[PDB]
Amino acid sequence: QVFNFNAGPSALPKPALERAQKELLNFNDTQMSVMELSHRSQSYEEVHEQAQNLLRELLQIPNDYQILFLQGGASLQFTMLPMNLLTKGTIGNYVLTGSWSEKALKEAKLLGETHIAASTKANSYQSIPDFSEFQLNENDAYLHITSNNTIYGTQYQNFPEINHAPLIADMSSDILSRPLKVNQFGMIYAGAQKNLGPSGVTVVIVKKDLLVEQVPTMLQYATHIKSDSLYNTPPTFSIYMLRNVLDWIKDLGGAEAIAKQNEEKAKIIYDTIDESNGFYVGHAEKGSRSLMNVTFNLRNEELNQQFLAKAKEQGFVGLNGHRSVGGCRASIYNAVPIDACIALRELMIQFKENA
Amino acid sequence: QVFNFNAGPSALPKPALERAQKELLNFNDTQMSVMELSHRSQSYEEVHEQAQNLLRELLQIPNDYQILFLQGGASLQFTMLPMNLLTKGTIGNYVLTGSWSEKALKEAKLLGETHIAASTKANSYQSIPDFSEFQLNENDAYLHITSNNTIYGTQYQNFPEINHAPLIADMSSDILSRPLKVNQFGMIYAGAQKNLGPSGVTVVIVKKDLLNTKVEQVPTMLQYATHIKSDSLYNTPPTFSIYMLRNVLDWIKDLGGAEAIAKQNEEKAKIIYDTIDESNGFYVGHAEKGSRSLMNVTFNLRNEELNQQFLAKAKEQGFVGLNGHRSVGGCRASIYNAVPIDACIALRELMIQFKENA
Ligand SMILES: *Cc1c(COP(=O)(O)O)cnc(C)c1O
Ligand SMILES: *Cc1c(COP(=O)(O)O)cnc(C)c1O
Ligand SMILES: [Cl-]
Ligand SMILES: [Cl-]
Ligand SMILES: [Cl-]
Ligand SMILES: [Cl-]
Ligand SMILES: [Mg+2]
Ligand SMILES: [Mg+2]
Ligand SMILES: [Mg+2]
Ligand SMILES: [Mg+2]
Ligand SMILES: [Mg+2]
Repeated sequence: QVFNFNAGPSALPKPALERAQKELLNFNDTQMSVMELSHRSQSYEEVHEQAQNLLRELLQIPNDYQILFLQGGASLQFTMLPMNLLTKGTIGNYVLTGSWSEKALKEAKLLGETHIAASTKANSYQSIPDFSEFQLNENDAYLHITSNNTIYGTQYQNFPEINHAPLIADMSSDILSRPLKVNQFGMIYAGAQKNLGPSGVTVVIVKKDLLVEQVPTMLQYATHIKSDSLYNTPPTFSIYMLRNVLDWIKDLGGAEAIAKQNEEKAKIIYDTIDESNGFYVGHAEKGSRSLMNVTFNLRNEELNQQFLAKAKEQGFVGLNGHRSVGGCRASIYNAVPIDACIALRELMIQFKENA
Repeated sequence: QVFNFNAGPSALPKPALERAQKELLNFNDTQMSVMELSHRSQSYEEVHEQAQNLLRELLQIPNDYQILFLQGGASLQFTMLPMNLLTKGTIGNYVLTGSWSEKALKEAKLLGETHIAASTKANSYQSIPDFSEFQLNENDAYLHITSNNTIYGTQYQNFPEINHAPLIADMSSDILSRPLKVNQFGMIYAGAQKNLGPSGVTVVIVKKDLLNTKVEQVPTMLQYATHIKSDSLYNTPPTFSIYMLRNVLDWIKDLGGAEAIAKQNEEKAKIIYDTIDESNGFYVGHAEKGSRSLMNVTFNLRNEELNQQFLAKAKEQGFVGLNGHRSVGGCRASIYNAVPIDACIALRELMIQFKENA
């Protein structure tokens, strides 16, 4: 028995992997792997387009947005965004809700004026700040948020109505885990390796008209928009796998259906914490609790380590919290099945009963 | 019948793919795919390290060089190289031997002073210029070359001895197709998808002391130092692509390494160039003979109607990828390491029959 709670890269749907295995040597009767196709072939172009189409359908992405498939991870987006939009006399305004927010802010500071609209850093990122607290500037280039704060286990329940500058979100750890109103954003980005696919491709959803002389060709959004993410060779297998994952989400009923599964998964772990009479304590304020990364600790470090060691012995993978914060983190992205969360509960109850 | 002459991504050695298929769901007894593992797991770390160690052994990479695995393609390297080394007061000096050379130069121009050391552009890139032609500057930041000019079908036979600045090479389409004296270079880069397997990873072989220092003003992800210090694990790497690279490198080693693959590549290139040369001008190769690539064989028939008819027949007969690059037309047989010799035999037979029946 293995239970895959890895935080990134992460569990993928079994049907998507089984499909990939079956046709790894002979894709679509071509007698070649999808990995052996030219990216300028109709065979590959169909897959590329179908990944975009499924994202568009599943997230209900309006026609005035384009869907980009880029290399470099979300971390490259931390610099590519200000490189394109943080122009002279404008401000890259950030809401800090965890360490990933901080890493994005850091890259903008190298390129122009920045600002902190709001922050829960002083309280160790236990919550999402009230939107009424945001400090906005007329010359903001954008307002950047982190929808799901992967290390801290907090998540935006809803998104602010921002009209003075585009809203930009790092959705790496919760994209397509629930329906979204894409019209609230100027740009959304996410490495694929938590909810959408394997590592090596980054999805960027951008309002077309939003997006640069002096910027290197590969680092302009415009390059990729105009070329439909085929300016240079894309990560063809990663985009194929993304397509397979998106087919799986569609087959189960789409974003509302996966949201219901993810809410049940999270409920199992949070009820276990809440009913534990303080033996397990979550990091996040209840009102900010993530459905994607559940962070918690036991009453002392010795017990934390004992629990994590027992989990590892019993086949659980990935539960150690991020190094920077310690404790435990159960990552329960889309393809983590409910039975793994049940198994984690049962382990948690047995461990407490035998403590 | 399928014959895969795709130019990028391209044929993989079947055992690398069969290995990946077999263990796609349960890698190293973990009951997870390599695609589902942490990059900090022992199972992945072993793959990441073995890929480096296989490249090191196969190319005889000295210990003062590091192997980086980066995202972004060779195209991102066209900007990352000048961003890190083209400093104020210095020149990015380029040898133009094809379109990919031009694309690299274009990115440097956005960032600093550039120069053209030598060029065969005026003659449509039929050859590699003689090294005696190279115009060097005392303030060169580097001299950049393209070892195999993938669109034009020409290739360096050997490499210049440069002492005034580091020699940098885009080796995307011929890396590890033959032995290489890595110590001639300050940096070598290659998208993996021509001769080393997967798209989505770029191999960068760097002389550590040339590039391990922070570069003021350059974004974290775009500094070589970031990736050198973190062993290409600064952010999440393209784990499946690096895994597949490992599998391809295991295959190259198994077949006898760089020396053995060179022998194989020379043989299968000769099959196609002999067909051209014995065709009494029915097929005309683009490259001058002294510069002919072992990796991309470029040619035309006597007019565009015949080119179209040949390519249409090829496709009907199961050949994939023979259309020349859009920018130049004609035909291009890409014959990277993993293209089997019997595909080259089949192409010869197609070419002879088409000639005879024309
Ligand atoms: C996973 C993660 C990242 C880092 O992504 P890379 O692809 O490794 O650069 C960035 N932001 C958030 C919120 C993450 O969860
Ligand atoms: C394939 C190729 C490139 C482009 O590589 P990408 O990974 O698509 O950016 C650059 N240089 C040469 C010589 C090539 O053959
Ligand atoms: Cl975080
Ligand atoms: Cl994280
Ligand atoms: Cl070229
Ligand atoms: Cl090419
Ligand atoms: Mg918290
Ligand atoms: Mg379906
Ligand atoms: Mg209850
Ligand atoms: Mg071996
Ligand atoms: Mg055969």
